[PDB]
Amino acid sequence: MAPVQKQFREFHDRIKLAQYDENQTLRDERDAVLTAVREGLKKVFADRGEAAPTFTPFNQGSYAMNTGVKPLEGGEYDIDVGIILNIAKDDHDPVEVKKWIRDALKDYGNGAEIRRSCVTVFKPGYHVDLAVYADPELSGGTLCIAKGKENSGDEHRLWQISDPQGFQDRIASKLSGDDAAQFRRCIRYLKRWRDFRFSSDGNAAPLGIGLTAAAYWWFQVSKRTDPVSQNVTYDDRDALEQFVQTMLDNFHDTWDSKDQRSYPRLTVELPVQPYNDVFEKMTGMQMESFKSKLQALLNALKTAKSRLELHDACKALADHFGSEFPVPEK
Ligand SMILES: Nc1ccn([C@@H]2O[C@H](COP(=O)(O)OP(=O)(O)OP(=O)(O)O)[C@@H](O)[C@H]2O)c(=O)n1
Ligand SMILES: [Mn+2]
Ligand SMILES: [Mn+2]
Repeated sequence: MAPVQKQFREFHDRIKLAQYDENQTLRDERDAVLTAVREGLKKVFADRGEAAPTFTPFNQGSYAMNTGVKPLEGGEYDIDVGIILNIAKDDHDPVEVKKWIRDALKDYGNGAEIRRSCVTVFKPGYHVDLAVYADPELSGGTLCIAKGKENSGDEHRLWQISDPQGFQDRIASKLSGDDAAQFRRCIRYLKRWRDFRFSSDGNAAPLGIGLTAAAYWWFQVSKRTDPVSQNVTYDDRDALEQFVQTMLDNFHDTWDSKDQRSYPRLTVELPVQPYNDVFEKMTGMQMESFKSKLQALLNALKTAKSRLELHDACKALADHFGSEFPVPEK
């Protein structure tokens, strides 16, 4: 066994959250919101003189991709779902259409908010992010998401080409079997690191989709095949070291004319439509802090290879992964 592998696998077992297909609670919470939308849409379309448009829901996000983590105490579950409205995008304003969904959910939980890229509804200990799409078959064969806020300019409210099922396929398909299992474990490790070390400043935290897209570009398996048994062992500490170092290598000093200084920026393009940099909203100063903390994590991963005393190696890692990283007693 690779150094600290037992402790990484135990850490994974503590942080992992069962995916939608294995998680009745999440399916029930998802479905309760989809039912509230269907009921709520009846009221909204009561004064329009026609039936509410129908929609086709689909699972999105980490709970669809088997990369979900449990929140830390006081954190929330992030239930991501897509709804494809039986509407032509050319007939409707994208913020108009998100208002249907917001109004439908007005009285559900702690209420609902139009965000740039979804309508979010709040419950105790979880939120549900509904991504709202027009029907491809009515919208020129394209799947487009409703972008813009109520307080957005005409240029910022748009139906944007989006490929959530292609992204989910690219994550599922990069690797297979226990190689793909290591890939998903390493995405989860970085999400717990994110939640433990980016808790001061929420909006500074690297988005889950960005960490996932970074792993899609740059993750490499680390494993060994025993020359006698051909038994395979994985080295999650090494896989994370190489991945973290590769991320650090892709930061680029980027001049900002407004501030008259450079900030180190990591660009991570989605590998499907709309091919945007998913880290674009992070400020330069937040990027600088992200790089510094990633470098500190790299240095701890290297320390965990050298310590020899298992307690010391694991303590170095728990300083970046938090209190659920197992630290054996010396
Ligand atoms: N090609 C695209 C474009 C956008 N998204 C959006 O990305 C959302 C998920 O983003 P986020 O919640 O940050 O990522 P997760 O992988 O769910 O990470 P976490 O576990 O941290 O929530 C999805 O619901 C979807 O709307 C996507 O999945 N695929
Ligand atoms: Mn999510
Ligand atoms: Mn979300």
